Amino acid sequence: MNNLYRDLAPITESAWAEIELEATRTFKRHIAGRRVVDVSGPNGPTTASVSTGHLLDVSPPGDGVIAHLRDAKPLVRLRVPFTVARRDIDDVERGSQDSDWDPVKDAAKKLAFVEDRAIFEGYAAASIEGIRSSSSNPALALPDDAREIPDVIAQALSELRLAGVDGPYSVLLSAETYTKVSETTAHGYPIREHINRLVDGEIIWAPAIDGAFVLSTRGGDFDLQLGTDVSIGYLSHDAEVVHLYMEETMTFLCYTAEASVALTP
Amino acid sequence: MNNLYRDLAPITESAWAEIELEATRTFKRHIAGRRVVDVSGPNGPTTASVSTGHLLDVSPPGDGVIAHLRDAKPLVRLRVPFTVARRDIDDVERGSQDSDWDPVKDAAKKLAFVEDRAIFEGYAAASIEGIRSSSSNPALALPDDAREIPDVIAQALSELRLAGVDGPYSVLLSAETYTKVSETTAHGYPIREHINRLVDGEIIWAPAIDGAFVLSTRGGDFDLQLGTDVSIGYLSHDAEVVHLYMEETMTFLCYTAEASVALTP
Amino acid sequence: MNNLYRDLAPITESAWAEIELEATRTFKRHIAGRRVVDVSGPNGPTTASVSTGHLLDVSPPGDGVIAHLRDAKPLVRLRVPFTVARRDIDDVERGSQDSDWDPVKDAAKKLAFVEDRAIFEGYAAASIEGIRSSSSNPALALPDDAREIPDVIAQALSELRLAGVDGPYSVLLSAETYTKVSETTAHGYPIREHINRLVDGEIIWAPAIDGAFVLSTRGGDFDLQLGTDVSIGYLSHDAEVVHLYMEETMTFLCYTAEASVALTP
Repeated sequence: MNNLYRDLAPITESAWAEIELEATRTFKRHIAGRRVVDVSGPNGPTTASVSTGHLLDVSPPGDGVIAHLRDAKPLVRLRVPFTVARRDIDDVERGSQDSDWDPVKDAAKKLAFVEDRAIFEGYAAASIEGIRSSSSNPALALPDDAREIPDVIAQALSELRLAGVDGPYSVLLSAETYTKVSETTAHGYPIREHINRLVDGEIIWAPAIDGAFVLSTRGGDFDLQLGTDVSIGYLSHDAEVVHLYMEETMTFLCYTAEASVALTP
Repeated sequence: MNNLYRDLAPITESAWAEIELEATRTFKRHIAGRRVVDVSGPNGPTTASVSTGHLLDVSPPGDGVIAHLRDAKPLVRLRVPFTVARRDIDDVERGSQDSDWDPVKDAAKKLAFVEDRAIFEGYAAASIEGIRSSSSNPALALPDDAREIPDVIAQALSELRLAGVDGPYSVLLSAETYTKVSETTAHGYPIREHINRLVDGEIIWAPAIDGAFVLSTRGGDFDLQLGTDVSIGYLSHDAEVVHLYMEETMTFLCYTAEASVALTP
Repeated sequence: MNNLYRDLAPITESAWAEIELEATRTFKRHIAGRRVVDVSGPNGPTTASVSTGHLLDVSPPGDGVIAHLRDAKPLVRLRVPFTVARRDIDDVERGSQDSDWDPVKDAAKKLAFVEDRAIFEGYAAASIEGIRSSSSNPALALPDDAREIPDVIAQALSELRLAGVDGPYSVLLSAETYTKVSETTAHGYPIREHINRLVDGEIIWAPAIDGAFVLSTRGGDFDLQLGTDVSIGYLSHDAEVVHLYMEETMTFLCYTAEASVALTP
């Protein structure tokens, strides 16, 4: 067995397939960075860092020797534990289709929100400078009224033009911002369609971020480095409950500082 | 061309072959750790760290998330610059066999001394805990008189026996210690032969270390991790001088704390 | 699964291979009886006794009936439990090479010491008369000074000669005795080499015994009877710790009383 001690869990083959179905569906729904950034695939469990290629000065070990330390970005393992009732597990082989997997969906949404808030807003303890702090383009303010929002998106696309970046321009919208531009209409159309008629890329529902992000998907600018992808592992169980977790080992690197514009809420 | 800009050097093909011959011969003469430790081969120029497999605690990015940072040992690049007269370079194609390569030999000896002092005595700025500080066995004192030296080697082999480590036992001797046991005789034999009749391994001339080291060569205890091996690169040149360097990118990891005994001078 | 409930342990395939590697290496280092005695191989888990071939008198079940009870030596199961941290188990699949297996090494050393103290010093509760009490040759005293030790080994070999036993003579040395004859020298050689030049067999490091043993390895004199060999089994686990054990089911029989000389410390 591997570090996910899944053979030790009192979960059947069918109940495992239903848990991982709810996990993959909820994670894919709530993730937004993986649709725009480059994803360096799962390198394995023995991957601990990403080489940045840079040299760091260190004090020399002796005289006449020049010493440089190789810079690397360490990967962070993000674990979201969740609790699953054993009665819902046992009901699956009896043919139930309404087994309670809301804690699986809450943990998949939490792991998706943590990964996207690390890519876009930064995780400083894991040395992840997000897209917002790496952005050399000036930050726009999202207006309060939704009609003025496609204006400020057009100002965000003028800054990508002034920076010299081509590629399909995609827009990442926060949840409270996406609701604002979907529930408000103009000329028989929601405001979100007005932003669709400004960019050649996709309008992304990004429920973890704050504000908005306009960025380029030409490639080579933003790198999500996965050591291991999203896995479900087992912790412990009593008679009523199996304790599980959602894991992910990742780091995020921004290479191009001018390929994005961040917008404040 | 690569980062060793050797095509830009005013050094001929024959003079390059004579420089690298003096570099490899002097480095192999003065290195001692590579004869006892395990050498993980040159992984390439893009290798910046070695995964230790451990997890480090970090502050969580949010609530209900457990975050762990992957531990890694960064590699250190050690560069020893050296100066070669251009007249010695030009003499090689004229058929000279006494071209002055003493600065090549001084730089190869300096890079060998830095690597061995990192493996055995530690390089703290590059987070290299050496064999001496990693050793859980108690440190012996080397006596002043050379006749009492094979006694204290036998006490160092009693501690490897008490630790439960098998394998051929090799002895690493410092330069001022190796001279002491070679220039002194007993019963028609040098003291170094008395230490040969105590261990099943090799007596190693280790001119960079202090004191002595008795350790096991069973394997899996000491790991020298090379990113790139010993290379000669070019820096600059005037009319009289080519400026070169000896490079090495390495780190050293000690896995087994009880597989060695350090002896103080 | 078998009585070693190893599928129930939260130990990965790689961490199991590292535990059993440390167990076999430490056990082979610290065992000494198996190198000199005859080892009747693992007969299986259903083996409970060894037939001695003798008859015991019992009271008859009736008149005109002679009853004899078949003598047998019962096998003893020796279990050494040990505790392994789960963080060291999880680090193995992340590629760690310094996982803490000192409790595996302490339990392997304890099981090796118990088996050798049963073979040589006897385990009376399991009806194992050891080699020392089975020896019909008179017991020598090991001297305090190490120079007089190869003299008393030569007196121990005169008693094997007086008993009529041939075969390679091997010497088993206690740990505090082996240290005494290795750390002391004579004529440019340790005292242990002086004992090598007295016997045609091997000098055995026997860290479990007291004193010394000189015996014959002609075969057919000393029988270690294994029901099952050294196995690692699983007991229980919490979140931090897996509880394991080292097991062995054995008995030891001495057939020839005159094929050994015991020496007191």
